[PDB]
Amino acid sequence: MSGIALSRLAQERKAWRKDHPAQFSAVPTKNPDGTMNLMNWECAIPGKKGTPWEGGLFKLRMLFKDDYPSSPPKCKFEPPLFHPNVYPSGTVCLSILEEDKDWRPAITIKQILLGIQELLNEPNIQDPKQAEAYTIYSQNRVEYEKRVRAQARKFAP
Amino acid sequence: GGISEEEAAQYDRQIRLWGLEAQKRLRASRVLLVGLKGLGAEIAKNLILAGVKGLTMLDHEQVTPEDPGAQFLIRTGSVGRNRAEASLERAQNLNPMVDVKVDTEDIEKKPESFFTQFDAVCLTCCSRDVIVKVDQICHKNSIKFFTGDVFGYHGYTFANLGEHEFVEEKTKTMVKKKVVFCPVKEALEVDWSSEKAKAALKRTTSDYFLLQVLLKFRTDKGRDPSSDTYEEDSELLLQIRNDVLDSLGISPDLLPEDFVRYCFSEMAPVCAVVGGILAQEIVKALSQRDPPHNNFFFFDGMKGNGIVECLGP
Amino acid sequence: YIKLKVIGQDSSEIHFKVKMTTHLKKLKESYAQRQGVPMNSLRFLFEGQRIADNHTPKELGMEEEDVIEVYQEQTGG
Amino acid sequence: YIKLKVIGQDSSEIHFKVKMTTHLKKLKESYCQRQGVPMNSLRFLFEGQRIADNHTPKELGMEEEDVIEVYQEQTGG
Amino acid sequence: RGLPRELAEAVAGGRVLVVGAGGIGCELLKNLVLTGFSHIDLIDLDTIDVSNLNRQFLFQKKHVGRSKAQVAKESVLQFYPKANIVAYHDSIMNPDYNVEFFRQFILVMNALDNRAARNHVNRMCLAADVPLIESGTAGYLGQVTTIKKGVTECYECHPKPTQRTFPGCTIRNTPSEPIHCIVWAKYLFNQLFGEEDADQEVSPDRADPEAAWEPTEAEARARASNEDGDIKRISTKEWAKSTGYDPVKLFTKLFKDDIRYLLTMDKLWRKRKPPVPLDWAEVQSQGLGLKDQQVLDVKSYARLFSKSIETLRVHLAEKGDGAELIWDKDDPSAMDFVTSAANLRMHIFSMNMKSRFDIKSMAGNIIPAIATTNAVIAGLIVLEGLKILSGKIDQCRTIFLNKQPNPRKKLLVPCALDPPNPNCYVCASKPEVTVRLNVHKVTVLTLQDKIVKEKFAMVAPDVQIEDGKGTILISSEEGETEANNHKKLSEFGIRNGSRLQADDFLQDYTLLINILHSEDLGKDVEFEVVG
Ligand SMILES: Nc1ncnc2c1ncn2[C@@H]1O[C@H](COP(=O)(O)O)[C@@H](O)[C@H]1O
Ligand SMILES: [Zn+2]
Repeated sequence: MSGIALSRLAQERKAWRKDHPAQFSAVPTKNPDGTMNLMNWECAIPGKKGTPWEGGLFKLRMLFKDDYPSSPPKCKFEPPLFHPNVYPSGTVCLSILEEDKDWRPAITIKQILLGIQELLNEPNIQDPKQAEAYTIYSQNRVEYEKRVRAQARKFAP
Repeated sequence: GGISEEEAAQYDRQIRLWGLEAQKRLRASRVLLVGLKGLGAEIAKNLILAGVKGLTMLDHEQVTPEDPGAQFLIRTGSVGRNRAEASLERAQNLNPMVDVKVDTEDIEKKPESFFTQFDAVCLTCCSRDVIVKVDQICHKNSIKFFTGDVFGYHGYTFANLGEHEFVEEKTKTMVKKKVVFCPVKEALEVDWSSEKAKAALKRTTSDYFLLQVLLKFRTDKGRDPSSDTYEEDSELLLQIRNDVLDSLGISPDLLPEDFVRYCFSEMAPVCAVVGGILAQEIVKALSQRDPPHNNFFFFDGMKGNGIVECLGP
Repeated sequence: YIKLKVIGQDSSEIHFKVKMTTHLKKLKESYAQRQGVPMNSLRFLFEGQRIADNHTPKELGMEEEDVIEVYQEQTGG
Repeated sequence: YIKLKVIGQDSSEIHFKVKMTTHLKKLKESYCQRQGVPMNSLRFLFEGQRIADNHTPKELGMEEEDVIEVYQEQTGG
Repeated sequence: RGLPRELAEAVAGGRVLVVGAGGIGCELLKNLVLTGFSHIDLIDLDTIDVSNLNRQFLFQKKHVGRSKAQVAKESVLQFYPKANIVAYHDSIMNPDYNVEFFRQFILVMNALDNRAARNHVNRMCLAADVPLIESGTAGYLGQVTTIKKGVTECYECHPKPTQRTFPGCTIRNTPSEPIHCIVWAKYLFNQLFGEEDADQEVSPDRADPEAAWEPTEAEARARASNEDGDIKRISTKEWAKSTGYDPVKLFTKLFKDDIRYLLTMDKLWRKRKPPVPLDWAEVQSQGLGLKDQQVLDVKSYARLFSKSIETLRVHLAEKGDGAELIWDKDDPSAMDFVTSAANLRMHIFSMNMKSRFDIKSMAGNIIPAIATTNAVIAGLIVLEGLKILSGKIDQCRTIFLNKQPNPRKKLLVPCALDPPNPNCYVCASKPEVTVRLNVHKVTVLTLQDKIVKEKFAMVAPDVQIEDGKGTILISSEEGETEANNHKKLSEFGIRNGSRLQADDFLQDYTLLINILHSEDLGKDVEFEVVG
């Protein structure tokens, strides 16, 4: 693990604790010995006002590899949720954290977390990463909305 | 292809670089080597590891107490024994399916026909007249001629391919070219007083000039520099440097006086690097897979740079 | 202040006026104005370099009236 | 535009175009994108002078069709 | 000896470690031994492979199966027993190789192939202020680089990433390159034979036995048969283990059913060419170079797939309860598996077949290298090392190796050592102190309060141990670590020679702690900072 990644993650943790959006969570994971590893994190994203996902608090794990910040972190919701852009193994994909499109080493934890939040608020069709949620959201909107509400109550705080 | 599976597995790394066909041509190749300074040992080892089916080496000297305590091929305390026979065991142990040959006869007494059964000849620690003889024989026999040596932080190599053919990768899939080079008597004895050579000289490395000084000193003193006689031999190199460069028509100041303090040694690093590049040239020429560099390349160790140059084309 | 020279795939040129140190607002408002299409399924290439969502012209290294062209979306893969 | 040549460490020939005031940042990023290699893995050398990230054509002052060397500090040793 | 005595005695009296018994490592060690170096430390984790013999001249055919370090030592006793050689069959990331383990050496050079190990030794040497010589070899390419604390740039001044791992999201739905399907096969092997790493999970999880096609046509069933969550997403690894790794069932699941499941994404195939599903029954019943360099038929690849999965299931049965099987580039069963999977995927996405040779090439990321370039790189390394020990750091220069001479008619190019970047956070002159303490009795409470809060005026300490992986020992927010404040530092693995990084949220100044174990401190005190 590169020392640059460690120092950068420490700076990100300090910045996030100093300033972060309300009722958001982003902390390093409790190691089995009791410490926290800054290279692998637990995060939880609340819903947005008036949105179908409002009220839910969706847990998300993100993985930092040794190439950070040159490489983006790999995020994943635990447990996986019913959204078109998330692989039902839990991992999520967007241009914000993908190398070849937009991943900039200078970006911080807060903005990528906001990106995942707005991605959840913006289920897209042009880049499907899952089948069931994609087809339901494309064809039967009301069942998709009902399932989104069920998920929101499922991951309520 | 008659390449066996385990032989390919032992070569598996280099096939991914230069392909099966180059390795097959190496298996069809035989190489002649001369002289076993640290450079001869390293070049023999690298040729052995490269995959040439047969390597023949020649030398005329035994192992002497004045030699350094390590040559990485000959066994511990092999003093008095022939260097070729002291090294052959480890040389064969480096690769079992390649056969090697050891010759004690001097290449000076060696007949012309002896060079015919080799596709490449390598020379080390030998007089310039014998270099001329072997090089002209090699050119007459359409065989590729290589030579080089190491002296302190300074090292050189030379390569004459004659009429040569090779392929390359199309780096902006293989494509065929050819190249022609000249004998040593054309290259080494180039007239620097000629206007074009004089013009190219001002951006020409002095490594060739110090090589010529060393060569001359080897021919006239009959032995290589040795640390026990640093002072008198050093002054001899300085005066013969003046003699050769003013006779050749170039100012002796182009070779700074401190060049003696660097060349008057035999060291593992500078030996190993020049031997590695010589082996690269040899395997490129034998495989005809990569474009050979031009006839001359030189290394200044204290300056930490290597220069390829064209002399006497 | 900065004269924008954005042109879409349909060769539609739209003019805007933004400051020197605009960072994200430029592209965000250009997206929201010309969109006709979801934001994620679009990109602008600027001298052959794909921009980031915060790449300002001053730290990009462009100036007034520099031509900026969109590119076909890469969301399909 | 003012023309310059970049020849690779592996004798790969690539040919690029630039302004006097256009930062070489763009040039090196373009090269590593074309070659598909991480940026920090390439070293750019002019006649022995290391090309700095904060360098611009009116600083090193090359002529047109001049050569800029690149060497790639590869792992796998 | 032809070396200058002022330097010959220095290299014959000093101690130098070289890390990695590679071909570069073995050539480096031979060059050092011939140069006159007396005490040399060698460490390598790997064993001699059959393909390893192409470059490692110190390793013979008979030496396969042993540790690289042991065989390298034995080989160097074959021509120079006089040299003091220390061999370690271990990895550098092992914490016992602390700052003191590097401080003992006067010079150190790396001969690694993995970027992570290179970064780790970089950090360790900068901690021990021992000069480093960076190098790397690839085919006809090579370079050397001096790394000196506060004089030259460290290897982390310009952050260089590790090998390309690819996003995963692109390969898991729509591969478009042979590398894509190759890493897809690697991820699938990790998914159904390795650990439960959900990142490597690449095959979809669903009601696996069903041959899904447009579930919207059965919308009532999709919510009446099972609740929200898609029958709780039966795991692919669990499914394969329960089914006993049936070759036909696995083949149809990962080559017919999942392909149609992907084909449900009409929005994806409106631009990309849709793939095709292959069924085991029709493929089986449809009716020179190396052995690995020719592409085979899909039926032959399916047969190889079945044999490979049978062998891997047997190997898993050799393990207990389903223990993970680590992937390798030399294991015949796993490698046959990955080539079969990759070629089947290529035929799925209408792409050309790729022979086992190329899969071996780009699967393990095998970097080609010739003993020529390896030898020249080792020689450059030792030349630079003797320059460093001579004190001529100003004359030390970064040297690259070229396959073809440059237009400046140079083959070995010298470049001046760039001064270190002031803000890469690793070579900066960050303030450090060393504190001796009894690890087995002092606790986290004392560490946080007595040693940091009042001793160094830290109002919000969040001390962090830089073990090479990265974890914080305490947190500024007391709600995060107060449960383990009563534990000992030995309980958390802080041994002698360890080091911690401290920081504050209000003092905004960092301070580094170096750990020295000292039982002699007695009972009256548990710590002491060395002046
Ligand atoms: N972390 C490590 N610890 C010890 N040796 C290593 C480590 N990483 C790589 N190596 C060795 O470094 C050498 C690099 O590979 P190669 O040069 O291709 O043989 C091999 O001998 C590896 O076993
Ligand atoms: Zn640094």
